[PDB]
Amino acid sequence: QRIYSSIEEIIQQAQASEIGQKKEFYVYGNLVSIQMKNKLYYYRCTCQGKSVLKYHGDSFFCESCQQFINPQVHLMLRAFVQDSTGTIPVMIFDQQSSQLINQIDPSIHVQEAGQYVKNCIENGQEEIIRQLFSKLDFARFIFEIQFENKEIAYKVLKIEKE
Ligand SMILES: [Zn+2]
Repeated sequence: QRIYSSIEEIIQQAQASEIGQKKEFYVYGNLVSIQMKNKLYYYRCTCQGKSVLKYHGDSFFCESCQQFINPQVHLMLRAFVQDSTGTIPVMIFDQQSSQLINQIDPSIHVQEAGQYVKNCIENGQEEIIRQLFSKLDFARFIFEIQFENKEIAYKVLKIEKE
């Protein structure tokens, strides 16, 4: 059976941990404030590399597989997760970001969520995306969350709306 943990507890286990350490928890609560200040989307390679340089003339070079490639556009979101007991900043990556977008606008397939966001933002439709992110404000989910010493960074591994 699944055992949930309060944000309060997670934070204190985090404070009391060594550098390389990582732990996963199941959390219940809501999403607050998807952040629109930073770059929402990034170019990624099929080699699981985020390290992708954009060259002139529609070229992209992957630092990992060390070659020019044709990248995908992936969502990387930063938000706050909040239960009755606490609040934390988390990073949500493409599988889960895309899943959220798709869940508010099911016309947008997970596969294309990043591109959708990029095309809107870069062509004067940022508002349309702000709107989108707002409808998630205070929506409740069950998350699987992971922390790690580096600061303590928290990442969403999994999301389910219930
Ligand atoms: Zn690569």
